[PDB]
Amino acid sequence: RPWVRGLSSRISIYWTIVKPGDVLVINSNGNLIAPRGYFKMRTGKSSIMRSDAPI
Amino acid sequence: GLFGAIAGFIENGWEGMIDGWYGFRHQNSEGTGQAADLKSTQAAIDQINGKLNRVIEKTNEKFHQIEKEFSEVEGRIQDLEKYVEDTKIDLWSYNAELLVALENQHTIDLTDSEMNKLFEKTRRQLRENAEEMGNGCFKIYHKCDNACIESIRNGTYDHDVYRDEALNNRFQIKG
Ligand SMILES: *[C@@H]1O[C@H](CO)[C@@H](O[C@@H]2O[C@H](CO)[C@@H](O[C@@H]3O[C@H](CO)[C@@H](O)[C@H](O)[C@@H]3O)[C@H](O)[C@H]2NC(C)=O)[C@H](O)[C@H]1NC(C)=O
Repeated sequence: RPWVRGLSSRISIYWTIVKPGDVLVINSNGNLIAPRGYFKMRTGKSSIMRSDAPI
Repeated sequence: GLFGAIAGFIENGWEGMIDGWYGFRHQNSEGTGQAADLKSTQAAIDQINGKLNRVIEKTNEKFHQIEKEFSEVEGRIQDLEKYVEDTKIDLWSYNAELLVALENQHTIDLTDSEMNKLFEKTRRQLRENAEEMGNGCFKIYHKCDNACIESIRNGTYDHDVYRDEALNNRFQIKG
């Protein structure tokens, strides 16, 4: 890959959610960039916006 | 002027009647004076502030939606995410650009109503007692004055009792 920040190689980010009462399974023989834990999943009423206006 | 009245046959503008939205002008012996009304002035404005409350300050609170501006050429989904949002704005606009057209035109035949429903009232509580001089203004046969005025200007008028000057100055005098 083109030279980026020195490095010419890179990583591919992926996601997986596990519903209560299910188990997660990771099985790699190389190149695994494993996770250190899970993020909490809320339902609420939030979003995100691209804006330069100041708060 | 769907009802006609305003800007119809009452083709004159009441300059600075500030004590309301309506009233009369008496030409009795006591000179003149443009008096202010209520059950018509509050009446119309009652409604205008009614259709309005409807319009103004109400619905719509939406949180997470689809994106609408785009940084790189994606195709298909892209196209679509646009065309969907575009179609929305587009519709919502025409709904708007007409909610006005309508509410607006009818806002009118609603004012030009209270008019053509007051002259049309005076011209009821009093029989041959007088007639709208030609058009616009009225014509009286009695020597009504400031006190006498609180008759029609209060619906307190007897076309029976206070009738004396009837046939007379009418079709009775020489001709
Ligand atoms: C495949 O080809 C590309 C380009 O032909 C190779 O990338 C180039 O790799 C060199 C180092 O191997 C990078 O050089 C450094 O560039 C910086 C930036 O100006 C400079 O400060 C350093 O002194 C040095 O010249 C170069 O930036 C990089 N170019 C790009 C755009 O990728 C790549 O390594 C080749 N891969 C293999 C295995 O041959």
